[PDB]
Amino acid sequence: ILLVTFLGFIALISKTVAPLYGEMAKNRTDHVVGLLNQARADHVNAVKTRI
Amino acid sequence: LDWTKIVSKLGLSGQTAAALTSFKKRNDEAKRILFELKQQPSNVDFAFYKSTLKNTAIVDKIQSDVSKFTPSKANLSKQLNLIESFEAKALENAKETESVVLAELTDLEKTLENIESXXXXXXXXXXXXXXXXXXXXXXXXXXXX
Repeated sequence: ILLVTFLGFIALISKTVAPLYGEMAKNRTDHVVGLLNQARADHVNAVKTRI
Repeated sequence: LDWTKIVSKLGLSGQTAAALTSFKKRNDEAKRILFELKQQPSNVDFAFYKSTLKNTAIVDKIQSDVSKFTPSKANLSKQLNLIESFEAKALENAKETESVVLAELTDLEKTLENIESXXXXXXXXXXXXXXXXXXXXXXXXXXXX
């Protein structure tokens, strides 16, 4: 059972690596998209206030 | 010569609506009074008035005094109340923009070049510019309120 457990866990770790990287796009990578949208909106508000 | 730029000369407050409407009504009525009236003195037809009057030397004496000089409702430029107020208002509005409006343009140009650019060293300078940009956005809503 030791050899069968190592082969089964290797296939589950490969599928979980793509799931963990995909789920991080809505939290880790989403923070960069949210900060870029907030900086673009703040730049338009600062340009309108200066004008 | 600006209805397009003269009505939008005020800021966010609506307190200047009464002052702008009174100045535009007085300026329009000033040009209409000089154009409707004659741009000359008077006719004074003395050739047909001295020979038709019953009293002798009646129309001749009144025509010489009316063609000389008389009084009129005029004033001088001594009471320059609006002339002195134009120089004082420009010191708090036009001259005040050299340190308030000009400072916002210099801070916006430095914050845009630091946030778009070397790596960790430029991130530290962009962090301080981000705090100033966020504070300027909150102050912009308070300036219009």
